[PDB]
Amino acid sequence: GASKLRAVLEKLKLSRDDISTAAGMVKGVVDHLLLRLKCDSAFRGVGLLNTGSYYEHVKISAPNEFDVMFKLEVPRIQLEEYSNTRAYYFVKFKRNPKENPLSQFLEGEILSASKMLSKFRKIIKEEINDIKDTDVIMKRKRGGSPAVTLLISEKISVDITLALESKSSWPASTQEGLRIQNWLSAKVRKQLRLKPFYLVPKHAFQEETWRLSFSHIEKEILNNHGKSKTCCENKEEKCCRKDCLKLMKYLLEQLKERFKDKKHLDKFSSYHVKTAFFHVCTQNPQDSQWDRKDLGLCFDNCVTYFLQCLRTEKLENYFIPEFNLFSSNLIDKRSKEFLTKQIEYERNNEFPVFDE
Ligand SMILES: O=C(O)Cc1csc(Nc2ccc(F)cc2)n1
Ligand SMILES: O=C(O)Cc1csc(Nc2ccc(F)cc2)n1
Ligand SMILES: [Zn+2]
Repeated sequence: GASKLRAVLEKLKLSRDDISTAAGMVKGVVDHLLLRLKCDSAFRGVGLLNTGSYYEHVKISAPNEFDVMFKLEVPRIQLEEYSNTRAYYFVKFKRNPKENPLSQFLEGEILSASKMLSKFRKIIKEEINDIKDTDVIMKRKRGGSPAVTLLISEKISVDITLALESKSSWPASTQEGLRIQNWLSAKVRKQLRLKPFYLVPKHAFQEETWRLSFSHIEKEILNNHGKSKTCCENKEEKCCRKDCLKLMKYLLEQLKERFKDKKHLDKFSSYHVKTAFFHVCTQNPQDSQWDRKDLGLCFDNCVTYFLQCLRTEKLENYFIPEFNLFSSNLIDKRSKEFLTKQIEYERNNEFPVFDE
């Protein structure tokens, strides 16, 4: 029963001190990079974005892998959507009132992600080989985001993403997103959409496009997650929302590990499970629908909705509802069918993947 789930959560806590030590290694190298980056013309306004739920600027994505986002204030943003994709954009600047720090990165009117990315890499790689006395090595993956993957003395991998910050109103494609009004309130949705949004270098084939990112809002709604403002602040108001997301992420990690002989699940990520989880929070807005005592039922709610998304081949980005993370363009039909069969078996047999 749910004792099996509570036992899984207890076992995960046993790794708590290890990944808090590794993150202490990440925080030291990232801070070292930020000081170098700020000395550069284009990057003087570079900073650490708040994306982690346990360490302020260091996000845990999976065992021993960390995500970090470097934000750069960029005024006078002008967005042009790339070919109805809803999430990808060309970046232009509001017509010249003197020249911007990023002038070096233009191609005609468009801000070149590859130009900007190349200088980001160079400055960081300088601080990998200028201080070759430290155990860090740098891999470069395909997509522009993550831009740089540092390996710290091996076993500790950290992805570093550059993110443009825009303080402008969110783009039209987000107008019907962030459907939190019945859960976190209209007042909160208004406040959240007054915050900046972010753009990361990413291509859709390849162009000089940027993709929207809302990692800071995601962190804020996960940490301040109750209909009650005092959810999880006292013994009378303990919900299981965070634990359900933890278990869903762990479920997917464990299945991918077991299906490593063929790797049919490599296109699925913790972002898919987190997005599905936010939809289930919208579906079940009351804290009484997440009572600690109901961990088993609540996890079943989360899994059942994830299964529905797989079977219908539809998982809307929580901020951009017309952006389908499960479209056949992104994940082929056979992979979604394959994951459906495995999750369906696990749900129908009380999750034996969690057995000891
Ligand atoms: O048996 C209980 O304690 C109550 C209950 C109701 S539904 C449910 N689901 C459930 C899901 C996964 C699991 F590994 C174990 C249980 N648990
Ligand atoms: O969101 C992340 O940082 C990681 C991740 C994994 S899959 C994915 N797709 C995605 C697509 C459009 C979008 F606007 C936001 C996200 N993003
Ligand atoms: Zn809570």
